[PDB]
Amino acid sequence: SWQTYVDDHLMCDIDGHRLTAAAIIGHDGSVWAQSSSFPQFKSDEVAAVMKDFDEPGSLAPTGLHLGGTKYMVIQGEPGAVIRGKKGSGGITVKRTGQALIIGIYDEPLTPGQCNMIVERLGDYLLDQGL
Ligand code: NA
Repeated sequence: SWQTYVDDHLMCDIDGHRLTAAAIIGHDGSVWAQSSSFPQFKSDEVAAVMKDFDEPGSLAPTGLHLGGTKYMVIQGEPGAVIRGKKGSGGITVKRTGQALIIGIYDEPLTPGQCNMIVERLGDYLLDQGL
């Protein structure tokens, strides 16, 4: 299930190019499911994420390092979304009521495109019980 909710949604052929590494995680790090090529985040990298969600910004200063790489926060619904970017590619963290969707991308996949996707599911699960 999670591995379809990810490999059939979180990693589709928009326009003509898949994403890079999707992953759905709990508000605690518990890795519900994730792409084969998703990066070993860190229970903390995650805790920070949660930190900013309650109080926007706080992450942004130091940036978001996770899956190893650091990202430059950008713009997102304070308490609901968070976007990060590193050159061509970047990341997005859709926060559900119990989980957090996540997408990683690199050229030629526009940040826009990523959004569309991570944010897509997020809507769903939210209004479905999570
Ligand atoms: Na949407």
